[PDB]
Amino acid sequence: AEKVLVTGGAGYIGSHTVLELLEAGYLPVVIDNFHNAFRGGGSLPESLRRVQELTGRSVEFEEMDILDQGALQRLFKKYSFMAVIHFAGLKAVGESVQKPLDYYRVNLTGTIQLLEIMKAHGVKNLVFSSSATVYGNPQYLPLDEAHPTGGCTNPYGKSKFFIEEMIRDLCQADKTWNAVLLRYFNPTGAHASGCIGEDPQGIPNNLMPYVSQVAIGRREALNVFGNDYDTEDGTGVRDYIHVVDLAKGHIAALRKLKEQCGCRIYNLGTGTGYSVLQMVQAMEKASGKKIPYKVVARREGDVAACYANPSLAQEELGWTAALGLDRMCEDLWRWQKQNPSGFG
Ligand SMILES: NC(=O)c1ccc[n+]([C@@H]2O[C@H](COP(=O)([O-])OP(=O)(O)OC[C@H]3O[C@@H](n4cnc5c(N)ncnc54)[C@H](O)[C@@H]3O)[C@@H](O)[C@H]2O)c1
Ligand SMILES: Cc1cc(NC(=O)NCCC(=O)Nc2ccncc2)no1
Repeated sequence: AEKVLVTGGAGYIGSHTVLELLEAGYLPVVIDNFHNAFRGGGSLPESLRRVQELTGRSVEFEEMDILDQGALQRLFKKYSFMAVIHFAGLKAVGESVQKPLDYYRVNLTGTIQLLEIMKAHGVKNLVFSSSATVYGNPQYLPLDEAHPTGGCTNPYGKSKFFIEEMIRDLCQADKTWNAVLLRYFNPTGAHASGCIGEDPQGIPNNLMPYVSQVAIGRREALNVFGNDYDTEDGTGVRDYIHVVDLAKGHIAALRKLKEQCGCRIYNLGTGTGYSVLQMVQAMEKASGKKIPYKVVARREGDVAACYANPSLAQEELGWTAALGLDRMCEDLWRWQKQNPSGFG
């Protein structure tokens, strides 16, 4: 019985991916330090306790920090892993500008320690959950895997790019390593049960949490940062992927490892961007509520449009996103109605 290690598996994308692993016939072991996840009333995170109910299957779980070398060494002795899916990290773009050293420590030192322990136990199969912010500001659209990387505008994006480079160098040095790097933008929606979803976040990377709070009556109006961009309706165009489609993409990457693929890089996305006004309109339709907005000045450094081309993932992973904007909103709204303050 070889297992799949999911780091950061209590969090938003991780919990959905643990569910998809169980549905695809894998045996998951999760590690998390609860930096940004909710504890349940027993040993499991609440997200994972609910995953067990949804699937009828067990999730093994260890509370630990990826920065703890001794804890990681013990973990790889206790369990026999075939692969690792790596989500443990800090990910709030706005926070990374204020506290860059925390981002570099957790993301870079954590990942380096993970890679070293993997090597030491002969586990040379990795899915790395990257960010399409590694492309920097678009030079052409949609962004494909040939687009320049490294022009990054904030410490979070830099940390993701640096990790990618370290993995590419590892794979150059040892051709027996297989690693899939997945680049995407903004996860939204929730499992269709409504029982798991994104918990309330301190510093969101996208507008949908704010929109969801306006719709339930906890904020007055969405601030729209600029309506004079070179876009169809003047508001910013951004890339949103349903978290369930994203989680399935991570399973497709895991399967690709078995082909002895070496180092591969794929974008995940729907292939179409959505404006601020489109997102507002879709949530109004899903929720049946009015969502007031106020146009304010642009945020310094924002671009008109940014979205990814997912064509390579279709060709080489056999993967497409099936769930569109209306479904993202419907599934988000269901999670909010059933869990207005998240797991708490
Ligand atoms: N949410 C996004 O906007 C987005 C976009 C692109 C990529 N990502 C990537 O996805 C991953 C997770 O995203 P998410 O949105 O599910 O966030 P999340 O915060 O919900 O999940 C990350 C999990 O990692 C845990 N964690 C953090 N530091 C840890 C540490 N030192 N040791 C152990 N566990 C630790 C947190 O407690 C949390 O449960 C990260 O790799 C992130 O860079 C996120
Ligand atoms: C590309 C883009 C995004 C965007 N708007 C957005 O993300 N808004 C969410 C945050 C927000 O409204 N904050 C806020 C509101 C009121 N008082 C204080 C803070 N506009 O363009």
